[PDB]
Amino acid sequence: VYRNIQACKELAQTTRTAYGPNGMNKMVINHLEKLFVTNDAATILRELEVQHPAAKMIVMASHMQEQEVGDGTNFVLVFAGALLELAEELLRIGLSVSEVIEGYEIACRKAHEILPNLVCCSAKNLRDIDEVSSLLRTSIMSKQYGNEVFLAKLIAQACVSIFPDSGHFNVDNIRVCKILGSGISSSSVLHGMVFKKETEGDVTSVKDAKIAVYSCPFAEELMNFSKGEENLMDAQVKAIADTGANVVVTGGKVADMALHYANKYNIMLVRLNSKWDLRRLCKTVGATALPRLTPPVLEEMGHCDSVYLSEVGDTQVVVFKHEKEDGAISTIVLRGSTDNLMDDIERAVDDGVNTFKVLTRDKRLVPGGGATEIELAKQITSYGETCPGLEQYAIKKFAEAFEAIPRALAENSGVKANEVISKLYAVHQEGNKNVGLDIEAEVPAVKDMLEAGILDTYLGKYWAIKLATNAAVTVLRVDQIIM
Amino acid sequence: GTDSSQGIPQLVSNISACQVIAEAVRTTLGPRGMDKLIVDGRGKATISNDGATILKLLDVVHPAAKTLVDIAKSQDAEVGDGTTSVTLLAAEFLKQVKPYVEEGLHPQIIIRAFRTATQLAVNKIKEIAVTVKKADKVEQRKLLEKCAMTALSSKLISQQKAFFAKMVVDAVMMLDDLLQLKMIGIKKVQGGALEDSQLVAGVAFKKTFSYAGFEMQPKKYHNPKIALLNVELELEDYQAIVDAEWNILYDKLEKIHHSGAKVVLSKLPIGDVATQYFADRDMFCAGRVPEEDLKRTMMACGGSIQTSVNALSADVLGRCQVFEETQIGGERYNFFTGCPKAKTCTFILRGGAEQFMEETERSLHDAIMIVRRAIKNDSVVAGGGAIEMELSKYLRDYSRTIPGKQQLLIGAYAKALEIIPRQLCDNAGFDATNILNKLRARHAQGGTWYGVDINNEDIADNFEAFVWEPAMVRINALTAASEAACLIVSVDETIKNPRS
Amino acid sequence: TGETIRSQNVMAAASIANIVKSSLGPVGLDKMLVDDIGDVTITNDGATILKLLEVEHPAAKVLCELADLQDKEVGDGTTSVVIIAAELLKNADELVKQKIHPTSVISGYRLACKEAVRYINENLIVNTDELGRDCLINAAKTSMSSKIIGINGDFFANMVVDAVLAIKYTDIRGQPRYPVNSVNILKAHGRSQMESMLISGYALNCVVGSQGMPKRIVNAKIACLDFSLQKTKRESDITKERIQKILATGANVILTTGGIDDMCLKYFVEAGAMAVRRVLKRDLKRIAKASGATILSTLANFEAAMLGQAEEVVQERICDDELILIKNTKARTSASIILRGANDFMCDEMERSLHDALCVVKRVLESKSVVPGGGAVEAALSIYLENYATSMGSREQLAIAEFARSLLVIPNTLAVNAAQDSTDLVAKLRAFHNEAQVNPERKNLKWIGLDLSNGKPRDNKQAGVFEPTIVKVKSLKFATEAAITILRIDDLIK
Amino acid sequence: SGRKVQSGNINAAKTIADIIRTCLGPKSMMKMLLDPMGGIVMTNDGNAILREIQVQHPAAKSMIEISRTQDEEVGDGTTSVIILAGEMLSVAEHFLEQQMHPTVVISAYRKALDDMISTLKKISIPVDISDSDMMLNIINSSITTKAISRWSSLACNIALDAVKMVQFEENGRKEIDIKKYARVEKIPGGIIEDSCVLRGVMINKDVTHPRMRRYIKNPRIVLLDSSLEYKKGIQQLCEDIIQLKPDVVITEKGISDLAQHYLMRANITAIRRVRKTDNNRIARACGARIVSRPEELREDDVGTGAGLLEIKKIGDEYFTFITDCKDPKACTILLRGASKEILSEVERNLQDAMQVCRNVLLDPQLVPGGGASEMAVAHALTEK
Ligand SMILES: Nc1ncnc2c1ncn2[C@@H]1O[C@H](COP(=O)(O)OP(=O)(O)O)[C@@H](O)[C@H]1O
Ligand SMILES: Nc1ncnc2c1ncn2[C@@H]1O[C@H](COP(=O)(O)OP(=O)(O)O)[C@@H](O)[C@H]1O
Ligand SMILES: Nc1ncnc2c1ncn2[C@@H]1O[C@H](COP(=O)(O)OP(=O)(O)O)[C@@H](O)[C@H]1O
Ligand SMILES: Nc1ncnc2c1ncn2[C@@H]1O[C@H](COP(=O)(O)OP(=O)(O)O)[C@@H](O)[C@H]1O
Repeated sequence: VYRNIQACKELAQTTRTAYGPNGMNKMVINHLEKLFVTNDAATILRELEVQHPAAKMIVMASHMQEQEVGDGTNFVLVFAGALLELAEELLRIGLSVSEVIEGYEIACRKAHEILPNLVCCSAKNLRDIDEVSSLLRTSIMSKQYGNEVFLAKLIAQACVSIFPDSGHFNVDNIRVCKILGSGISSSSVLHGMVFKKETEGDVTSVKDAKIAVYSCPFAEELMNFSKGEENLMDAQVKAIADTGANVVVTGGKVADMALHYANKYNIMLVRLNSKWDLRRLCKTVGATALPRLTPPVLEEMGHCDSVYLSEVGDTQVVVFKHEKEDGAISTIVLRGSTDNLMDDIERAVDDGVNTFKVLTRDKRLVPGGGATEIELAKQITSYGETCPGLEQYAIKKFAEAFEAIPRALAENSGVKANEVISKLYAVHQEGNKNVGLDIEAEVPAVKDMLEAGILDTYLGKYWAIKLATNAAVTVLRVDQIIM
Repeated sequence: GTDSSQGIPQLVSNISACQVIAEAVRTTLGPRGMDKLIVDGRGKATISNDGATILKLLDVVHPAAKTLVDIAKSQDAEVGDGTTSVTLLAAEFLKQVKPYVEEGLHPQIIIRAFRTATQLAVNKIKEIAVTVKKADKVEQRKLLEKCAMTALSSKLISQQKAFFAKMVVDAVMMLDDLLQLKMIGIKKVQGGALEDSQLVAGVAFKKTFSYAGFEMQPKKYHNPKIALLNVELELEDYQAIVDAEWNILYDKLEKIHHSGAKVVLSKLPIGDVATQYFADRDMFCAGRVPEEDLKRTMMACGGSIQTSVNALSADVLGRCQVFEETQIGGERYNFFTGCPKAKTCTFILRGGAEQFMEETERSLHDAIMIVRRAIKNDSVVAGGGAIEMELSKYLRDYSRTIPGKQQLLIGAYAKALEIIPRQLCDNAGFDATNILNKLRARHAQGGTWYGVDINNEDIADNFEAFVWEPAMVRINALTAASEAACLIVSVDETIKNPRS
Repeated sequence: TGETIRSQNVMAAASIANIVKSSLGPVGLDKMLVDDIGDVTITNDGATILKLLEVEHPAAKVLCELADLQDKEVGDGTTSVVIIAAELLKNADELVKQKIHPTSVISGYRLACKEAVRYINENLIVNTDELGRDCLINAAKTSMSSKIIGINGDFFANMVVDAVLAIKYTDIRGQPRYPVNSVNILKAHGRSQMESMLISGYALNCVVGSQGMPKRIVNAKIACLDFSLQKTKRESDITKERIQKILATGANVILTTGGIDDMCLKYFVEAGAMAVRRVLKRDLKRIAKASGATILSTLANFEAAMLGQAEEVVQERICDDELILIKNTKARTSASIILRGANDFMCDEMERSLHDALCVVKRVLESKSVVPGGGAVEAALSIYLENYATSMGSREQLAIAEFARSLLVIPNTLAVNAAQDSTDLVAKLRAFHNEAQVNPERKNLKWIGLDLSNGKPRDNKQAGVFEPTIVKVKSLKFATEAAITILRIDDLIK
Repeated sequence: SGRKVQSGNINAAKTIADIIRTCLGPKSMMKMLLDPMGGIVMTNDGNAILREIQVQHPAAKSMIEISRTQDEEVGDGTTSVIILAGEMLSVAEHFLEQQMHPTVVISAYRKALDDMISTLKKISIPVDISDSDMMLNIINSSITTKAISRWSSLACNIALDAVKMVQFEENGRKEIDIKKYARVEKIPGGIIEDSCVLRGVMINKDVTHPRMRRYIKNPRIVLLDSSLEYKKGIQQLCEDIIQLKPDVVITEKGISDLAQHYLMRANITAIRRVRKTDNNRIARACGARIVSRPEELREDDVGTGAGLLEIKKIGDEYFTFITDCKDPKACTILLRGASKEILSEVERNLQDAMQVCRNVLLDPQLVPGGGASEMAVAHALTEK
């Protein structure tokens, strides 16, 4: 069993450092030989060729946590790693695995009811852009750098507060579009799906339009052949331009003859269609892909509202806004020096918007920065003495497992871990729950988060603790398999 | 590998890789640095002096090397002046901070110290930069050319350099529309002298066997426009093919007057053996033309493009001012000057000695780059590793004030800033340490604008030596170098995913 | 494999330093020193380590020889001089790796030392005047700190500073030379240590010498003997004749060290003598030299005016006994300190603290020129020499700069051995001394030492950690000489 | 190396502690000794285990030496000392790998030691002194589980009488005790019940021909290291001895019959071929003095000792009885039996109980054994 615990320890260690706002970003090369630099732990786990079946269980637990809450994945990883370390030392003491399992389950049950007793909930509602953005600050603060958080929070919140209707939100509604070039400050909030285009024969004031989707991207005898090709192409463009079609998209490049025939129908020619854009268009307007030119029909055709060229961002873009709901889709324009940092910002925006979605169904906020972890550790380790028997060891180890989060959050910030843990635990008796770990000072000092506004969601913490405990338990109940 | 694991060992490996990549461009710093030979496989050895060219053609495979090369290339693309400086400075940062890494200095502390030091340096530069733009540079340009000939001072071209400087800046002033290096191109011609080198506001291309067919063209023609043809020009069914060939040959002459083009261009070979056949056509032709000439003609004169055999258009003979074809060094050269958008200036590299192409392309190109960069910006600082010394002194003085980890790191940053003048005086070939010591002394006590002199190998006041560099470009270079160093420092793992 | 015998020498010196590096400071870790016979030795001070370390390299031989001769010169500083020399050698090797000839480095080092001694001589401290007592008492308290007697340490410091300064024994050529053995311990049973009071004279806790001894004596003569006055079968029976003969010469208070006499009660009243057995040899020798007397075994024949004088002998209830208070002697040597409590067994740590406080106070009073400890001098010298090297302008800039940087190894090792973040402590010390130069009004911010207790920068002249100027100056001289000598021995190939 | 040497030292400590970790308690397991000849030894005592085994690490040698020095100072507990030292040095591994200095660990250990001392002195149950009841209770507690269970009825009262024979009244109330000054008389033969006690020094050496006034009603012993010769032509030393008029003068050289007559002329009894471990206890029990320098010779050269001398040849061997000594600090204890294989162990455990008694004079306290005290102090620290 120690082999499984060792494998899980290694996999937790490889992503332990990326935890917290000062996470050390790693270099990532995938099988098609790119070169990323990313601090997002879920991204690291994606490109890790994890083969050990024991660590696969923790990876699946992390995926479930992300699939349901969208944040705290690395918390699940590090918590499971600490739990397995302490379970391993308990086993080395001589305790049976069953007793450790029972103690862990009892401790998790205790923590789940202790947790809702230390909540300082949301202020009034998802509205009041400034306040709610202040709530959404910590996630983006941690996931990407701590500098441009003040602007990224406003950018990511102004877009999501657009449609707080009936208390229902969807992550896919808030889309992100890439526009390279200027710095991040030039980014803003826009409405409706956006990408590039080529031609300029576009009409701005458009009623419910008609989208054509192209799934497949584009001496007398020579003259007669040229005439035949020209007439066939003209027949095809007439056949695709029938039924009052107004906009056409294709995944290929432009042709002078093709754009000329499109413009002679007063139709713009849109090109540069990405491998991912067609499905998004089909789901957003209820359209379909047409393989060849010869089968166009009115029924197999989706509907947009407005199409025009926007010069925002020092470049020409197309807009497909005001869908059936007329406000459902809400994009975010991003500006950056290259595309490598574009992905980091989009992951930060996603890790903010999903926290907002979680907050929609739960207004409870919990003091982050290690405050809740140390509080839970103190509560559980105090409860441990009240429970005699063989489960006290496992309960105490569960408390020490909660102790690991501020430890990592400090040691990956250039601060002595033991010193800050001791100071935090000592202060936490009198300087109660709302105190946590300060990042700014190089000296191991502590700072209150209720004043500093460093908070994280209750539901995320609850689900992460539950899933991490379940993963540790289900990986402790395995004997071996031939490998 | 060798200890590519969590934390310290991988940072050490990355620092070593950055040192290796900087060593490949270490000695090319300075206007008269060393030179490198690179063979491109099949056997076309490449010889070049500029660092950015060397970096662009390297074979970097290491991730740290790649993530330094991309920063260097981005710096070059954003501003063309100063690429080997940022890589060298960043590698010096990494090498100076390396002996502090294995002692447990957490790399986040190094990142914070580097960022605050860079902010301090950028702030300090603004209090030293001096505006000189208005001081007789556009009108009464004597100061401009006085800064200009510095690229050719104390050389064999010392007597004649004033002529070239004044004349190229005359060309620059009348073409002040954000000039580019590609669209201001020079051409070399065999024979002649250096004093009589001249600049035609256009192109200068020699006519070869496959370049131009007909000679003695109507030079004094005031509407010559290029016609881009894309078909050949030169010359059971065993007789059908003969008939078809004769018909094609007869049809090739349908563009003589029906199309009405004085100059015709083609990408297919042209035969000068049939010059008299082309003499019947009695018009100029172009073939096997380079892409530079094509683009200069398009954005200068605006020649038409033809695809069909009888492609007729109204742009075949549009409005272009003058046509020029004058023999240069006993050989006729084609000059497509006189254009409505003639933002072109091709320089005749006249000279008997043929091996001077490297000399002229290293001298005049740098001179015009300095002129353009001085014109664009307003405020400059003393160069030759002078501003680096001032920044190092200021940072060293400020570091002693702050208590804590950042003190040693800012001191190491200031020490690392000294490598630019050291490398300059090393490439110049003189004893670096003596120059550095004299510079540090006289620069901490005496003045703030002393650098290295490449001629006499002694300290000098580069301010009155008219060695100007814009404050903005130096600030950007320093920021880019510091950010590249920080990006390297912040990385501690690589993930491979080799096959499956 | 190696490439330069210079490198081999510098690595040998570095290894020798690293052997003794961790023991620098009062909280240095111990070292085990085992020989071939299997015997073991425990040690803390670097002098003992180097005096018996089994070295093997000629460069190490030279370095240890210089350390030993420095020890024979002044004493403390062997570990510091070795560490500094090793740091200079490492930095000079790094310099010569950059194509700087070692002769320029040597000249730069010599200039740096010559300037450093001048800087020290202009920024030392001579506060050990007759008006400087707060510094001395604070030094005594700090040396008496980190103990359960710290609360009582204030009274002990007050009682010891005046005790040592009042007993200052002048010398032949006119310098204050306090003898450490003049101060004597005196155990006491009963009341705890929180009621101790200074006694200006020695009083052995023993049998009562006599009962007729007056409280104050106008004229007394110490007639010290060793034999016991007893009857047997200048006098064959040593009870009367020689006693009266010495009394005729002027002997008032006969210091009978031997056994008691059976008819000396009358002599103790008519003459006023005393009889105390098993007197400590050091105590009796000091009480004789406190009055200019010498020990006399017999009285066969010096007796006229050579015997010492006693001015007052208090006979009352002291220490729950009838003590003999032989005080107010001729020379400034007679004193004794009460050691309250129950015995000398449970007060061993506090009496050892008393001895070490006495040692530090006598070190401070001697060599009136003193400098702060805790690495303040090293940081101040580094700050000075960084400016000096730039002001030089020759080719010795780098040599002097590396000499300045190398001096910071002393506070660095002090901070490491104190279990603190060494870089932060040295940086804080360096920053405090920066303001001593840039700011012309913060002149009295120069002796910021290293407080090893809390591991934070601390004003040290107020604290009281002190070092003789001669020790630092001469240790710097020897470190420079050793570095130069090793750095010269380079042009070899092997 | 740095902390590598610390880890090596404590690893040697651990690997030497668990060697004897199993051989304590009333159910100690046996150990195997395999000398490089083929012999095999049964052993329960960890002290002999460490003594016979050979080690190469200086740390292990130092710990073995400290275990020994504890053995001959206080008696038992060597296995417990080794086990405890190994355990603390093993649990220091976790902190020494925290990159945290040994000095703070040392300070924490010292604080823990002080608190453990306090909580032991708090939890200790009192016992009475000079009372046979709980003295025999302690005999049942600790003096048992040894080879004495068959002979406890005699060991108990032997120790209980022996408690008042080695007292020094120097600085307080009978707080000083010395260990070798008890006159041990181990002789096989006869029944074990013949073992008894006597107040005085018991000397196994005697004069060859006791045809002289050996016993006097007030022995004033004088010690001398000089050798007695025929005469001056040394009777001069005897003549000088006559000056103070003693009755017994102890030497360390042989005496002849004519020398015997020359001595009895001065009426002084000398002894020969005696041991220093006998001469020192004779002087201690008699308060005599040794001096031969004529200048120092005074009335102090004679110190009165015993008050009754007797010689008995029990089983045709020359005993010497010196009873009613001036100082009852070196007095006779008698041992009888057949073989010295167990009586030595019973003796040593009895003086262990003697040390128990003297500490009871200092602190009449007992700590609950069987791990009770250990867990009590562990709880005290953990709650503290
Ligand atoms: N400014 C801050 N100071 C201290 N702790 C912070 C700060 N910002 C975020 N944190 C903590 O760092 C953690 C980051 O979680 P994160 O690594 O983003 O999880 P995931 O990557 O799975 O979304 C949060 O739980 C939060 O408590
Ligand atoms: N005449 C000169 N005198 C002193 N320094 C010079 C001179 N010309 C150029 N330099 C130095 O060369 C440096 C730039 O050279 P280099 O980096 O090789 O070219 P580039 O900047 O185009 O990459 C500048 O820092 C400048 O100080
Ligand atoms: N109270 C104190 N606080 C800080 N440092 C001290 C103190 N006492 C002594 N030191 C340090 O001890 C060092 C000298 O002792 P050391 O040279 O180790 O003695 P030795 O030469 O006998 O080995 C000095 O550098 C001084 O800084
Ligand atoms: N009958 C008993 N029941 C439980 N524990 C006992 C008993 N007898 C002795 N012990 C334990 O044995 C320990 C001491 O034995 P040990 O140290 O091996 O003997 P020694 O001190 O001679 O080496 C004590 O801690 C005591 O608690």
